[PDB]
Amino acid sequence: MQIYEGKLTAEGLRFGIVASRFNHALVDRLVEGAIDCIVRHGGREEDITLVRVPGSWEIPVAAGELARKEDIDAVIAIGVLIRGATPHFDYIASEVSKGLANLSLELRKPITFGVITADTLEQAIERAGTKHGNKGWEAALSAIEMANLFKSLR
Amino acid sequence: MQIYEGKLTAEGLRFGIVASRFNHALVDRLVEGAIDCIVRHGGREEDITLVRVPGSWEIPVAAGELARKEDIDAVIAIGVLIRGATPHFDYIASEVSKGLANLSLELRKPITFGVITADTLEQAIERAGTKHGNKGWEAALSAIEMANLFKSLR
Amino acid sequence: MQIYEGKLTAEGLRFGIVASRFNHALVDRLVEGAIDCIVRHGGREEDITLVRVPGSWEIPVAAGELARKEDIDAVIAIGVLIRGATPHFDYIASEVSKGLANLSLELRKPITFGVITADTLEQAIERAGTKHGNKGWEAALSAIEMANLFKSLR
Amino acid sequence: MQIYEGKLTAEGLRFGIVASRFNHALVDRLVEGAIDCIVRHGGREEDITLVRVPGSWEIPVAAGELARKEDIDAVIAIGVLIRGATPHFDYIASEVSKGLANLSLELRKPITFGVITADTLEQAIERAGTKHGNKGWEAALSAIEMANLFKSLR
Amino acid sequence: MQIYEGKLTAEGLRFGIVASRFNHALVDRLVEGAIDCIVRHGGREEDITLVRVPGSWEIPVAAGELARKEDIDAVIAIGVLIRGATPHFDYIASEVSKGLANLSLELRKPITFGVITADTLEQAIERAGTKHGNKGWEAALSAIEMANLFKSLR
Amino acid sequence: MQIYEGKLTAEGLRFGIVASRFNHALVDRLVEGAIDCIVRHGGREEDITLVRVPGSWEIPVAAGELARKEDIDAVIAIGVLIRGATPHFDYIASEVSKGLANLSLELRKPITFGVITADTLEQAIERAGTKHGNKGWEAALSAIEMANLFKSLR
Amino acid sequence: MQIYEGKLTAEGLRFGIVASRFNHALVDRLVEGAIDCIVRHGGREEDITLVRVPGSWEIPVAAGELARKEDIDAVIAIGVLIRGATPHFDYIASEVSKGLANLSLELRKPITFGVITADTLEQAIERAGTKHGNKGWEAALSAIEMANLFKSLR
Ligand SMILES: O=Nc1c(NC[C@H](O)[C@H](O)[C@H](O)CO)[nH]c(=O)[nH]c1=O
Ligand SMILES: O=Nc1c(NC[C@H](O)[C@H](O)[C@H](O)CO)[nH]c(=O)[nH]c1=O
Ligand SMILES: O=Nc1c(NC[C@H](O)[C@H](O)[C@H](O)CO)[nH]c(=O)[nH]c1=O
Ligand SMILES: O=Nc1c(NC[C@H](O)[C@H](O)[C@H](O)CO)[nH]c(=O)[nH]c1=O
Ligand SMILES: O=Nc1c(NC[C@H](O)[C@H](O)[C@H](O)CO)[nH]c(=O)[nH]c1=O
Ligand SMILES: O=Nc1c(NC[C@H](O)[C@H](O)[C@H](O)CO)[nH]c(=O)[nH]c1=O
Ligand SMILES: O=Nc1c(NC[C@H](O)[C@H](O)[C@H](O)CO)[nH]c(=O)[nH]c1=O
Repeated sequence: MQIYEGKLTAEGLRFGIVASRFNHALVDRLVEGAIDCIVRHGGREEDITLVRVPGSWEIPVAAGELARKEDIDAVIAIGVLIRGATPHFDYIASEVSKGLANLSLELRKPITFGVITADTLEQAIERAGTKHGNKGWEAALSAIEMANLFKSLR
Repeated sequence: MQIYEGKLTAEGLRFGIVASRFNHALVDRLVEGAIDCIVRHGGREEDITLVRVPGSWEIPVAAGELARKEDIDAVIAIGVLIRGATPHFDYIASEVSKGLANLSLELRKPITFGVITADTLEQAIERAGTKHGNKGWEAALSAIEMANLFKSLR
Repeated sequence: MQIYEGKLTAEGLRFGIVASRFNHALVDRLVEGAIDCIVRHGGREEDITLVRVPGSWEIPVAAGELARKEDIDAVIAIGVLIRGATPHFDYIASEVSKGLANLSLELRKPITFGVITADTLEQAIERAGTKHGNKGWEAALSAIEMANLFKSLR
Repeated sequence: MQIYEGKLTAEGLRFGIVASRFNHALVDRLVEGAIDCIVRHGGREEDITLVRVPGSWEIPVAAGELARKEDIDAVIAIGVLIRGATPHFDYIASEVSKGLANLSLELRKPITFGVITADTLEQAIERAGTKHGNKGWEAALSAIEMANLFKSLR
Repeated sequence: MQIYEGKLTAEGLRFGIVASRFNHALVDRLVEGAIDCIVRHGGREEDITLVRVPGSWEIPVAAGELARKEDIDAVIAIGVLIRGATPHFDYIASEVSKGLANLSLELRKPITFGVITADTLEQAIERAGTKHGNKGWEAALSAIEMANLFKSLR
Repeated sequence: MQIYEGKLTAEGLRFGIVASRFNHALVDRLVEGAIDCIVRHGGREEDITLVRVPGSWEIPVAAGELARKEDIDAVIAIGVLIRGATPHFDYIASEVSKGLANLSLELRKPITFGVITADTLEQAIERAGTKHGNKGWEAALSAIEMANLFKSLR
Repeated sequence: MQIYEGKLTAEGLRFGIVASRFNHALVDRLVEGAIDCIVRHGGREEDITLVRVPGSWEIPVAAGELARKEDIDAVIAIGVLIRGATPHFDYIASEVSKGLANLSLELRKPITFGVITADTLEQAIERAGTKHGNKGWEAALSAIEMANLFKSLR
């Protein structure tokens, strides 16, 4: 059987992170986790490109520009959506996730999903560096693995 | 009437399996089922290519690379999604299923769906080699049928 | 370790199917599934012998005649029992299952069990080609596996 | 595909009927139905052998003697069990059905089941020539079919 | 039509009775009824062989020895089972009835069933010489009929 | 007093294991336990013969072939039955246990019972390597003891 | 990978058992199990040293003396604590378990835990040779494994 997989050492890997500013008190924890994951897995901080955008709605268009760079191996999408009173949350969550997934396939490059889509503020806190981990750290780890995988797969 | 169908003998067929690591204790049973189905239907294990990715989110982009290979007749997607407290599950389940379906049409190649999308852990267990079967085995059997069908249809 | 197993290709295998007429609108779907399973697994339809009997009660005695044939590799028992108002169902279900199992051991030949024993009509429909599969297809697949296994085991 | 089945014309067929006397007011209707079914399907009444026994318990041992006769093509078992206050009914119903089924397999000869096993008197009446038919007639029709089937199968 | 039946005169008939000692205050009434039935139907008491055993569990093995005697025309099994707190009753009732039925078929000799299987003590009393008759008397009458029947049938 | 018993050291003992594939995610743990029990009790893995069958229904006929081998000292039956919506479970559980027990007596060779018969999935998990142990390990230990016992007893 | 494990044959192994007298009617069953486990796994009974003490409280200080013996390979602690009306149970259960564990580490020698700590008498009975096994047998089996493991590990 042929088996392809990615290791978790990030030596030489270059990452794009797109992080939204809405709910920054939480997003900022996700960005810390992502960078920490990259660096302590051996990636250089100098090899990270961070792009900030207003909200989750704007993440895809910026990710699309990063993912098109030949010297970016994977993109990590980071944001925090918390449900308000209207279905505003639903349309933005739907389109951010669809855009990111579509770009990854179109550009044949890993784009990982560190966007929280929480019904409540408490759930968002849980996932931004507390009891349910740090989704930035998780999405970065996935990007490490995928970039390594893609060295042989792509 | 012209009738086209695929038999279930897998002699000479070559398969790509993309399997996620999230919920591996269940995904690993799905992979065992898929391989077993292929091998005991006459497919050679050497003609199987297994690609591992972090989570169901990452299955599509890897499947896209496999399905593009001229020496892969069909791709089998294997993963396990279990609903958490937030709609995180919904956005990932939606995008994994849409990506896989879109890729299949774009590449004109069968990509089968052995991704469990369960509301509960119990339901996932049921479908990963217990009372409700093994979705890996099922998706592999579908891929056998489709690859054979495609020998005359494509 | 010595390991014996049966593959699922049916080339050269010869099957007996005994199917009851009671509840034929469901039994007939089970017979379709059994024949389809055999044929698309590489067995020839000519190599199938189908014996029809009135009810599940009469399946064992017919199966006994088929299983004694040297050119029958396995027998597939197909019928549909649905509970009525009295324990009639219990005595027939008990005896059909015991007879088939006893014959298999006495004749040292696989006899598989595609007899539905349902409490309700809905449950029978579920198992005769709808949401819970086709018990004829399942019993045929088992018979394929057992006949192959028996080529080395018997 | 080889197909074996029994037609429903009874010309030249010879039947054994074993009928118990317990609950005779209902068993007697079952015997009328069985004979009528045979005769109007073309069987001669002279070719019917009727054996009377006390209760359903005694049906098997008498059926064993009839089924051993070379000039009997099939045996029809007729009796009526209605649940009393104790499990007496369960042990008799279990043993009558098991004995009959066992004899059929041991002697390789059809023995059909026109024994009512009712929880209530009403249910027994329903099945002895009223709204739910006549189980004697039914069991006779099955024996006609099986004897014909056995002309080629046995 | 050929018709076989047994009359109820017991002249010249020889019977075996196997009676258990558990619940003897009731079993003893069953033995009185059995002997009375035989004698007043014309059988000689000298032609009766009574075998006593500890409990219903031991009835079959003793009945097996009696029924094998060429000078015994039928065996009458007599015992009293009353449900206790555990399923002990179920396993013994099941096996006594199965053994007796099996022996009758194996030895091609009538063995009648005068074993009470009662849920309550009251039910046992009812059936041991009170309002619901005497099961010993009943089983003896059946044995008379069967022995006579067997003079022509066996 | 003469006392016969089996020790638990398995040096030189040869075992047959028959394992069903239905509910393999659990059966596979039972097989691990059985093999582990044999090997760490001093049995050689080379002296184990493993036979795979589709379902619990098919275990008896395969076990019958293994148990007939003069170089097999005991057979371990391993399977997992979990109750569905219908009495299907009952008829299979009944016949698997009956067949195995009957074969053991007919062949005068130990056949041990490592078949789980659970009302719920949770109960099956409990007994397949979690809180209520591993029934494969247990049945193997029993087979070790019985094979040793049989060295003097048989 | 280097892998260390203990087999379950006890040839040549020498055990210390410390058993308390409080609740002896249960403890005595635990001691029976422990000795039986050892002996039937190949250990000699002569190689067992049994030390009796008044209550679970006193088990540690005795185990400390046994575990210091160079010719003792492992110590098995056996006792039965059942909750009374006061927290007396808690303080003794806490100190017995702590002492044993501490001794094991200090002396670098396996000391296994066959002390029942039951809320009820029923629970104690269950674990002292009835439905939930025999904790003496379990703790002995552990000690056999650990002593063997320690032959390479220590
Ligand atoms: O509204 N709540 C959220 C949000 N709204 C802003 C939106 O993404 C966009 O910036 C504006 O619609 C303008 O285009 N953006 C988030 O990241 N999280 C939220 O929870
Ligand atoms: O969250 N639950 C699940 C999960 N999340 C991980 C996700 O697929 C992706 O790896 C990350 O978002 C990073 O891109 N992936 C699954 O396969 N199943 C789940 O049940
Ligand atoms: O009654 N219901 C059922 C039925 N009774 C007919 C029976 O098997 C037999 O043919 C007669 O007793 C005559 O011997 N047979 C079935 O297969 N399914 C049923 O649900
Ligand atoms: O009891 N109820 C029934 C009955 N008991 C008699 C029994 O079959 C046997 O004749 C005696 O036990 C003596 O051997 N026999 C029936 O056919 N139907 C019944 O409903
Ligand atoms: O237990 N209750 C009953 C009983 N138990 C004894 C049993 O038959 C046997 O003798 C012993 O198990 C020893 O083999 N025997 C009966 O006839 N009736 C009962 O109601
Ligand atoms: O249905 N549930 C179960 C199952 N049915 C399959 C059956 O044993 C047999 O393979 C078929 O009837 C074909 O003969 N087999 C099991 O081992 N466990 C189950 O829980
Ligand atoms: O009290 N109940 C228990 C008990 N008390 C005695 C105690 O261990 C000690 O011997 C005295 O305190 C004197 O030192 N010892 C037990 O083993 N089990 C009990 O359930």
